[PDB]
Amino acid sequence: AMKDVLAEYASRIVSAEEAVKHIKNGERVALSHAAGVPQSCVDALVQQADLFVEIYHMLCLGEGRADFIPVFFYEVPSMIRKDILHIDVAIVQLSMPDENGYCSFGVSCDYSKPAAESAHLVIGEINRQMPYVHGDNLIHISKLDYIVMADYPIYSLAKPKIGEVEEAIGRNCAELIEDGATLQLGIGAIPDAALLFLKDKKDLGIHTEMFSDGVVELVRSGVITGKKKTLHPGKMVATFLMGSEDVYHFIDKNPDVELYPVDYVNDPRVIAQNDNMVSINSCIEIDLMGQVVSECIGSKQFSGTGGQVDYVRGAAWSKNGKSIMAIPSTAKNGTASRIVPIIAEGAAVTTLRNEVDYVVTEYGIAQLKGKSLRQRAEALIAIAHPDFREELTKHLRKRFG
Amino acid sequence: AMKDVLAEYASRIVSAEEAVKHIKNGERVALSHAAGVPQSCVDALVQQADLFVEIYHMLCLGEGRADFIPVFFYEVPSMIRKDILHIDVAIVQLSMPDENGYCSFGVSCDYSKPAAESAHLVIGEINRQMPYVHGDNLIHISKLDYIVMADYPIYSLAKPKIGEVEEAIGRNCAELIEDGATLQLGIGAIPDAALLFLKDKKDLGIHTEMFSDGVVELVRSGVITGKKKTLHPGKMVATFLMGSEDVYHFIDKNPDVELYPVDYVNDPRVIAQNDNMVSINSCIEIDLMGQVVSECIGSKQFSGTGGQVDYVRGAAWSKNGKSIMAIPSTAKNGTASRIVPIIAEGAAVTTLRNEVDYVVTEYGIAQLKGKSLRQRAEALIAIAHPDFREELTKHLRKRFG
Ligand SMILES: [Cl-]
Ligand SMILES: [Cl-]
Ligand SMILES: [Cl-]
Ligand SMILES: [Cl-]
Repeated sequence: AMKDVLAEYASRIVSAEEAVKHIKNGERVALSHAAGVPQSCVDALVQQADLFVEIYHMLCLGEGRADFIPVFFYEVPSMIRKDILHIDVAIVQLSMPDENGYCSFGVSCDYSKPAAESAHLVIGEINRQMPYVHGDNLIHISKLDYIVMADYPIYSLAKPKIGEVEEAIGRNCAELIEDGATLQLGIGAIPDAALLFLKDKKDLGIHTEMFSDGVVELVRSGVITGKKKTLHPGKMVATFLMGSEDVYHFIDKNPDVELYPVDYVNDPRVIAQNDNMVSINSCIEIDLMGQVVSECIGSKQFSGTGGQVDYVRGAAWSKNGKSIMAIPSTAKNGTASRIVPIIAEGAAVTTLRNEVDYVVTEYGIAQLKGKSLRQRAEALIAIAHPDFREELTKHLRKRFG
Repeated sequence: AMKDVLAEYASRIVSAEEAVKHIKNGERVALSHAAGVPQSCVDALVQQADLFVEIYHMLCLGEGRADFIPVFFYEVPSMIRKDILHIDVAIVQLSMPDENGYCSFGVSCDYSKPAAESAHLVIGEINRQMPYVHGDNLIHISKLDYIVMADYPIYSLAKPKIGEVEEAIGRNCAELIEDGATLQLGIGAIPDAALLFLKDKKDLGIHTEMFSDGVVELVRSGVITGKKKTLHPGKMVATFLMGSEDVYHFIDKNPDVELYPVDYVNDPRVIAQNDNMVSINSCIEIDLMGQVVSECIGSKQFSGTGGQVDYVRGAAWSKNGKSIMAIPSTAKNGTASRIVPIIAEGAAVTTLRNEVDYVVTEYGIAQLKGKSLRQRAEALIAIAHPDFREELTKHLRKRFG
């Protein structure tokens, strides 16, 4: 008779409902990030919602405030370890244990692993369909106070339609990426469009907050080799992953994919050790001085980690590093400009005017570093939508004659 | 007959008027920073102003915009070396050459030295009264295209009156400084008041953008020894200096004082190598989320380097590091609050809400790191002036109920 691989752990295996029962009112509960959200325990949570608690997450709910905690993404794990951001309960989704009793955090390492390593109570949701992902991404099963068994497809993303605006942006981004570059970029039409114009590039590498289908396609086609990387050569390094079922199969037990916790991956000093960084991110608006506002609302994005500034700062120390803010020139169905004379009332600046590098729209490329305020205004106006250039120019004139 | 110590260089020695004559229209001219501004050449410049040119400086003229170039202070030298910020002419004030033909940049190393090492044309203003200051702060006299001799007291500062608001702030700052701390702080009533409450501290060290009379007083009294520093032990490290004639005598040929260029001193990665950093800076306003606006206008300050964020970021990586934004709770003769519901229209954020640490007023201390937006608002309100708390609270309520 074959081995019952769950046998030894039977004592701690409980239903989702039984597990979440041990959360207490007023506690902060951290969940595995993004695609690795523990679906069975979350369902049990809403079921007992009546009785209950603060959920700590980094998602844009209603895309893609009182309790929001501004923090740099790379700083979250130390803040957790120092009890500055206290987590009473970590509900993490995990892969099946290996022979040594280690489970992988699969597609969600990020702060999810640090949370599990620090929380007073740890619930591990072991999903047969959570892939086993390499890197510093394991936890021994003995650390789990409760184990909830599951079998369900993790959250996936379909790739969005690329329009001609996104195509134009992508093509401009590709222009800035030379052979051997190490990339950080996200998901959505813009980054996908950028990757589509990289098929002629050679030996690109990945050191990124996350990647998805578009990156894997360039691995399979031989463009992204990691072969010229100066840190973790030959490896795709990330802190979390999300994409199609195909991405999740490609990464499963794939030693060329390594996840590490966010305090490693997103640390500007670690990012900087990768030569030729090109970081690509989007934002909601940028003012004529170069201040960048990037928030969940308006983003049309599932993950709101605020991790982009980590990469702007890391790229700035990378040998021949570049960061790009790649955005549609307009918003709200073309009725609003993302290049604004003044940021919106009460908006939170997320990347400082003193650190912004390249800005890219469908109308072209601006490099702001080293430009005066006049020069910056003029440079951004030329890549703004034509319908907004007149009003932007008059603010320019009011300010600088 | 004794040696004419100028003799060998006679060929390049010219009047101030003759020297500046070789600047050409449309050129960018960099001047030694702050107290080391080359006074003779500047006078000659205004005299020929008729014929003439962009002066690159980091001063707040009319305290203590089109051509302003937003940049992190520590990044300026590389931007100069990469011709991203091109300097056609460097007019630097220097000490008399030593026996080896090396002049010191005296009290202005900062970007002044990097400018002199990169500019197409270099005018050295050798002042008998510019002190010889140690550190990476020399240039061989053969690099000077013209030499202008001078003998005049460099710009000095009188220490300002400390009021009870400043005293209260200083006392709160001192509370946050433990024995063995390495300090960065500026000039003005607030930092002076802070230093006045540090007389009972032991083995403090200095790694600072600049220092002045207040720091030297604590050296002379045995509090600031540098003895517990983990970088440059026993030394006061800075990038520029300004104070009374007394400070300038104390530093002259004093090997315990070392200046280095700003790309060394202000680099967050170098700052971070000093354990127990305490960085103290002021700003114009801070909003209820923690965004910090610090500009020249309203600052009542001579130097507008924007260097403070370098130290917020460096302190964040220092072992047990702290940064403090120390400000009067009010402005404009008590008619305005520096703790605001929303930053001023068009204001430039200089330190991100995600990185602010401590905020200190005459009404107390707030630590914002790890606090939610609600918690941050409440924490800042409690240290706002009582006359503004009601209106701040109603914005709090409109936002978070
Ligand atoms: Cl830590
Ligand atoms: Cl121009
Ligand atoms: Cl350099
Ligand atoms: Cl509270």
